[PDB]
Amino acid sequence: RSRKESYSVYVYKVLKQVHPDTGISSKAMGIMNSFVNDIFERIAGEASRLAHYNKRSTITSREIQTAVRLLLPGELAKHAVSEGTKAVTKYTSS
Amino acid sequence: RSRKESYSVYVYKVLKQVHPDTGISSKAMGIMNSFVNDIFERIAGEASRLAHYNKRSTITSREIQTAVRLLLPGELAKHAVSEGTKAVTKYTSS
Amino acid sequence: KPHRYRPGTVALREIRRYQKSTELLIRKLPFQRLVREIAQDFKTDLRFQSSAVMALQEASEAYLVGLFEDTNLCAIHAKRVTIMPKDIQLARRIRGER
Amino acid sequence: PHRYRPGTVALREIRRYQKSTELLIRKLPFQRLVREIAQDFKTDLRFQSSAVMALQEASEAYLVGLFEDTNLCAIHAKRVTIMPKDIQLARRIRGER
Amino acid sequence: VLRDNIQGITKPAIRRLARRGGVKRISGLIYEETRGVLKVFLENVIRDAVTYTEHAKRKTVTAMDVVYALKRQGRTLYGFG
Amino acid sequence: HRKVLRDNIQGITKPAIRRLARRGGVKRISGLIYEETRGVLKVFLENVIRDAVTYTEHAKRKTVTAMDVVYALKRQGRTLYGFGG
Amino acid sequence: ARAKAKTRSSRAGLQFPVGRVHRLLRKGNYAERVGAGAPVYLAAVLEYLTAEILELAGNAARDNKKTRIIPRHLQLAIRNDEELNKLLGKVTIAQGGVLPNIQAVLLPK
Amino acid sequence: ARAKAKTRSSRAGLQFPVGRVHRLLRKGNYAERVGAGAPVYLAAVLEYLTAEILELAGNAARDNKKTRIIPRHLQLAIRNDEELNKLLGKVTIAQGGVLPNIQAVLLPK
Amino acid sequence: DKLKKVLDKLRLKRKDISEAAETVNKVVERLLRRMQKRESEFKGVEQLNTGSYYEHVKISAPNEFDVMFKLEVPRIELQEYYETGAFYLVKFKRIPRGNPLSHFLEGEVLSATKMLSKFRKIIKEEVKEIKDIDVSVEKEKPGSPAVTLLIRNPEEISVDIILALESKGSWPISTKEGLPIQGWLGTKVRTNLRREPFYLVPKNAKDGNSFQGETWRLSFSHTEKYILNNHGIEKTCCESSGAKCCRKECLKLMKYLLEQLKKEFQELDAFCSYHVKTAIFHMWTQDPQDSQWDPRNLSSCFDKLLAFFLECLRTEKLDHYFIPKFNLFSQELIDRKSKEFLSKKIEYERNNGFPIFD
DNA sequence: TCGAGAATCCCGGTGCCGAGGCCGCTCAATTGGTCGTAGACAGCTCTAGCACCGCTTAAACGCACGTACGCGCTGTCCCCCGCGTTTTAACCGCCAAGGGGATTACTCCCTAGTCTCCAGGCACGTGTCAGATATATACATCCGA
DNA sequence: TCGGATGTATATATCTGACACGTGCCTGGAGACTAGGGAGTAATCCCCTTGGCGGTTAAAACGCGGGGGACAGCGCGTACGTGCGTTTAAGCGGTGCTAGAGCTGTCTACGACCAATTGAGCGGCCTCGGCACCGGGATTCTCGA
Ligand SMILES: [Zn+2]
Repeated sequence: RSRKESYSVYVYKVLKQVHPDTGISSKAMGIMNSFVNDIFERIAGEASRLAHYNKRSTITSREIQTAVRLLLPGELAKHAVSEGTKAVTKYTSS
Repeated sequence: RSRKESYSVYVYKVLKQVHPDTGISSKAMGIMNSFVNDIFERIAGEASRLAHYNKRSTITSREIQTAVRLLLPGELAKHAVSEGTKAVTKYTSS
Repeated sequence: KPHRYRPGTVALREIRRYQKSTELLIRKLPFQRLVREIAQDFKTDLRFQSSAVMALQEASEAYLVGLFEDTNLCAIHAKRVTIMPKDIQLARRIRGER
Repeated sequence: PHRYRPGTVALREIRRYQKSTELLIRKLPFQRLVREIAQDFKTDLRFQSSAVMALQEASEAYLVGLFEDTNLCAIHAKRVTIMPKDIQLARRIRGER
Repeated sequence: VLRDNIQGITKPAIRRLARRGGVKRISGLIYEETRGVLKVFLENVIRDAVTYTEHAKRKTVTAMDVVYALKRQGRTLYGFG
Repeated sequence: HRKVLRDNIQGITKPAIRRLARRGGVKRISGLIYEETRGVLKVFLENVIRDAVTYTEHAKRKTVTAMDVVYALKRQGRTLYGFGG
Repeated sequence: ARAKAKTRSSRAGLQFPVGRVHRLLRKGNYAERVGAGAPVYLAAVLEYLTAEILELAGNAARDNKKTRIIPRHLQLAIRNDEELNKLLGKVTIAQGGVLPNIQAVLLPK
Repeated sequence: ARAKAKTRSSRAGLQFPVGRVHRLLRKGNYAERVGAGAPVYLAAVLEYLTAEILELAGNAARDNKKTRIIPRHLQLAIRNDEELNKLLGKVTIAQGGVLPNIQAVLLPK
Repeated sequence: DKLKKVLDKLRLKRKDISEAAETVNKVVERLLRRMQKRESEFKGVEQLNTGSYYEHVKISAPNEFDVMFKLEVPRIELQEYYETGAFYLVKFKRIPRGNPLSHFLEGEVLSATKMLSKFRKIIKEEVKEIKDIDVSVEKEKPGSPAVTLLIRNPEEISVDIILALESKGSWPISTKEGLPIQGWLGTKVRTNLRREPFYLVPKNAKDGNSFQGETWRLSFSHTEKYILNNHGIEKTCCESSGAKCCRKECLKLMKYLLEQLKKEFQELDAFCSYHVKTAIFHMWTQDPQDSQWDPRNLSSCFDKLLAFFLECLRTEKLDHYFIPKFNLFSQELIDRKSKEFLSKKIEYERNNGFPIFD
């Protein structure tokens, strides 16, 4: 039997940090799964088009940062950019 | 000096078969060039997404045919499909 | 003498009730029959998974509700409270669907 | 004196301007406006000319479309003039606010 | 075969759909137009879904097909796959 | 001569708005359309130019080439034909 | 001994190139491997559409006694049809003008 | 002797996986070669956005005394904001309902 | 001389035909009104004016007339039939609304048989309603596409009605080198003429059963009329403030010569006035100057035309003026022995003072 | 400004079925090296954007007049709401049959990758014809009497 | 209904610059060949779609009386169209500078690829408590006198 992959466990883990006693019904799991897939698709597609305009042939962090700066409206851009930079720095340090 | 590629000559050739005595000004050449690029982009992108939904990994004529059947509205679909099939048959015969 | 609300009150009570629930508002079986009828014209002997019919129903409900919101705006714009077909046709024309 | 009745020169001007194809906004004021707006996002920017032309063409097309839809609302509400309520309604229906 | 099913969208159903929208006094000529608009919308979506299924060489229009047909026209639907 | 600028939105004169309206097929323009039109134009221009400048900044340049503006427009469903592509 | 070169556009009886389209398909990251029948089909479709636009524009240009084609004629050709206008319902054409149109109520009695 | 395994999500201090995102990027035909820094950034952004939605929905759910989360709460959380409502301005949520809203002129005098 | 007397007689002939021509125009105009009132697919039909004077019309008996009814059709496609483009096939391109002629199709091609059948039927119905003048429709003649009216008021007049399609598209590519008057009337006039529609008239080829009733030939009656009436390098040529030439007089003399020979010798059945008009078009191109056509020198100009025609006879080659590859003097259209016969007749007439004009 | 009534909120008790956790286990992620190219960086050239000056004149600005349209007020009558009673078909529960989706094996031919070689297409230069412009008409349209 | 006034379409004559066409050359497309993995085809399993029966009560359908909202008509006033006279600054032609876009040439580091190993996550169970539903009471909001 072929057997599939989703984002249920990760979303549940993230939920258990900002509301330590609530649950979530399977319909909401489906909605959150689809939402994650859609955002990932949009960001990756934008990054690909950017990398192709400048005749480059690779995806560095910088294209992802510019794509995020283009899609998310308003102050969400600032906050997400800061989060990404902090994470990548903490990863490269070790 | 780097030196670029366009669709000027081909559009001019096609024009010389349906109006054997008219010309075309450079602005119209720019417009037709951009239009060809845009249609090619739309059709190729649709074909790629189709080939990826079914877990395939290649682009045959059949995906291009389905993409054309999806984009072009109305009877344009019928006429373009017939043209494509005739051309591919005449090519495969030899 | 029997008790009777003046015209224009049960309307607001029902607006307040319906804007608050979530279940569907179109009977299942008639919609299933309509979908099969329409699909008859493009191919013969098709089979629909149930969830597909559910998806079609949800999409249609959402589209119609949006259309009526915009129509109501157009109607109130012209010193009225009653919607008429010219309002719907104007809304669809402006929105770019025609 | 040969005054035309009100509502004639307007129809003549429609019949003329719906036929030509040049640009209707003066150039230098638009260039100055574009640079003024651009200064906030980044300082000391240099524009090619064709970029300014492209911006102008897009702006003209957008405004013309908006006025057409506004006129449609104004006729629908039993009038002939257009007033800001019309424009706000059109932009709210199109989904931009 | 089937015939005369568009009359399945009754008049009270349209009244309820309007009430959810925020309308107070519906006239008497709305129904004959709402039915037509709904018919057009369903025709478009179902045509795209059937094209997808025909391409994939199947006889069962699955939910993913309808979701893709909807997403094509810019009406994304979250909650089925 | 890096002279900053101020109050150039008044440069979109009144007859320009009038002519733009006439091309659209209108017949009587009230006296308060002008402010609304200027506001709308300002909003639209801001939205386009922000994305154009981001596209430029990504490539380490100081010249906002027209092809960038074409991309910025295309991203909002306003594809423009006639300026390179 | 190699046989004489014979371009693929010749063997297909088309006008748009086929080698160029094949290269663009391969180096654009659309799929891992491009079949050998796709480019012919795609070139045929593109040629047909360009033929449509050019023929209609040429008719409209000969209408008012002009030899060449200028963007106004392209806008006139596109905006009058019923399908082409639906395929290009979002596209602005530089220096295109608009269609002559005056509402019915504005005209004087 | 091989050192003990240590997942990349651990070394980055995230929650969403990074290996899975890297695989999806490589086998989706987005570009020829994916740098080694992209997946971390992308996972961080996704985690932040999901955190936003879940926190707002949780507040709205605790509002009316319910332990779990159901699609109505997600619709309430999304439709009230000013930026999230603009990022998802085209998306229909199944079984979502609408926002309570009655116009001002309909209400009786 | 005899030639001027012949011209006088030819001119005096218009009086004997004028009243019949007027009755014909009356009937035709009634028919056109009838066809335009009724709701059918032929509602837009109109008369094409092709000229009624002796110079414009084909050789005919004095009480026989021909008229062309033109019809409008959207966006046709022409497929060549021969190598010279003597015949054309008609097909249809994309139409958004739907082809109003859909039910006249046979496969991909428009069937001339069906269109003429409906045309004839409609004509019969409308002609039955003409009550004041006895007009009926002659029994269809197999092999002739015309619908022939018989008018009895009280003498019998025949009117062949030929349906003609009209197309506003580009002129066919074959005609690219046609109309070579760039040096005769200037380039701008050539362009203005080429910016006009063209006509298609049904004609079967003589090439077997296949495609019979599905072939059409081109008609340029409008350009030829225009050139005939505006034929000078000087704008005032043959005008009230200009000078006459003998171009049309020469045309009339040669046409009447051919008419009389064809009457005397039925061996000459395959020759027609179009050969004469083509020849004289070539002469008008070769000798563009009005002074090369002074009326004083009419007979000499006619003789120089005769010599060219004899050489045309001898080489069996006469290119269509609009379609250069279309050889009007091909072996298949006119037997070599008929041309040798005509050569002998022409030499006889030229050496004996044209007794056939007597 | 008040009674009377009808609809909604609050609340206490019961039953169940769906969310939450546990246990195998297997297949994808990690660790460890190798290498061949793409991107980084320095250095140079030359196009194109910016800044300035004088002027010729087309478009913008400002003011007066008055006419047509926006807006408010009244009257009227017919269409849509609210409610009661009857009639129809949606729903739910339970079977029963079988077309078709999904998975496994295997084998072959179509596409990727290389190497060579030669012509199609691009940069450049040139000469003349189509279109822009100026001027004088000839005709179509609006407005008061 | 008409004549006068104004505005627009037409024909003629003249310049000028851009486009249609040659020309030389170069690099990428075609020809010939080889290898191997994706996809096509056949066979088997089982699940989930269609089809039907039968009872139950919720909702649709029909009809009736009347309060109120759409619509037409009228009257009034200000505000925006039209035209004339005046003042501002936009094009435009032409210099003159130099910042930076774009290109060429080395050279290092890093992502793909391959091979072995092992633990995170998925599918399949169980289990109990969060919620739906019932039924009774209290609260509140609308209408007529
Ligand atoms: Zn003459």
